[PDB]
Amino acid sequence: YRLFRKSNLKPFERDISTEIYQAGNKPCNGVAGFNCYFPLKSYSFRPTYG
Amino acid sequence: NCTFEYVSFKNLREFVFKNIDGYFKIYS
Ligand SMILES: *[C@@H]1O[C@H](CO)[C@@H](O[C@@H]2O[C@H](CO)[C@@H](O)[C@H](O)[C@H]2NC(C)=O)[C@H](O)[C@H]1NC(C)=O
Repeated sequence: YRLFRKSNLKPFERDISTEIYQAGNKPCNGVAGFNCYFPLKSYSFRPTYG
Repeated sequence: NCTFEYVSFKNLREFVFKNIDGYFKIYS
């Protein structure tokens, strides 16, 4: 699931923009890391969850 | 690899294409 984005999605849209985001002057080289966060992450569903 | 299919200088042809709310409409 996507955690953050810089634009809202209109209803019934499929977007191929699943790239990285940057939050610093340093070059991230397209690799996830601190100040180079990735928007897509899992929730790790488990039976004990609410 | 498919989800949907459809089958239906003397000339001037005019078309209008619009796409809103998941609907793709054409006028001719
Ligand atoms: C529909 O897809 C286009 C193409 O990806 C989206 O346009 C991008 O939007 C992001 C969000 O700000 C920008 O950072 C990119 O620069 C835009 N262009 C490209 C080529 O990626 C557009 O946002 C999508 N529609 C909606 C409603 O989000």
